[PDB]
Amino acid sequence: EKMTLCISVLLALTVFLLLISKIVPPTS
Repeated sequence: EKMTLCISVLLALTVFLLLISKIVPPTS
């Protein structure tokens, strides 16, 4: 992909946000 690295980064950012979010409330 011409932007495979970037999307992987926009998601690395979003996923990182998901986890930093999930950190407090896991089972929810």
